[PDB]
Amino acid sequence: HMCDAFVGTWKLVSSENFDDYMKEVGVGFATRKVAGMAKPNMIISVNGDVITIKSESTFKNTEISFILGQEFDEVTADDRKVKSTITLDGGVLVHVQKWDGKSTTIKRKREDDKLVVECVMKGVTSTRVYERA
Ligand SMILES: Cc1ccc(O[C@@H](CCCCOc2ccc(Cl)cc2)C(=O)O)cc1
Repeated sequence: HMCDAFVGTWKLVSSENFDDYMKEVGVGFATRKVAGMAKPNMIISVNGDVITIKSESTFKNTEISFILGQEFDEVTADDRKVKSTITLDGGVLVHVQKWDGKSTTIKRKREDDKLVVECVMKGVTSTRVYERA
């Protein structure tokens, strides 16, 4: 029942500062423009210990499955090859991606009827808000 309140189908309804986050990450111009336009559907499900998070959009359909605390290899939507570890900290899913001596952290939290996604790369934060689909 560890992630019950995350499970479901969610749709992006707002984004703030995502271009700057993507610049900080190293995303190039064309990908920033097209990916920044995307309005993804996030689908979260749990089966036993395995959590699956799908992101479906006009830009790319991606999917990760993982066990909390157990590192995995992830190809991101911008084609970074990263090592990822996702944990639960105080009811917040904390997703750290490592690559090329760099790190970014993505936090996902339930707040009221929303799922809030906070993306941090050094001093830059982007906040993306999802609501139930
Ligand atoms: C097509 C797409 C565009 C933006 C996305 O935002 C991520 C927020 C979490 C960031 C994950 O890693 C990145 C970093 C940069 C880009 Cl351009 C896409 C994903 C989200 O909303 O789940 C997802 C998908």
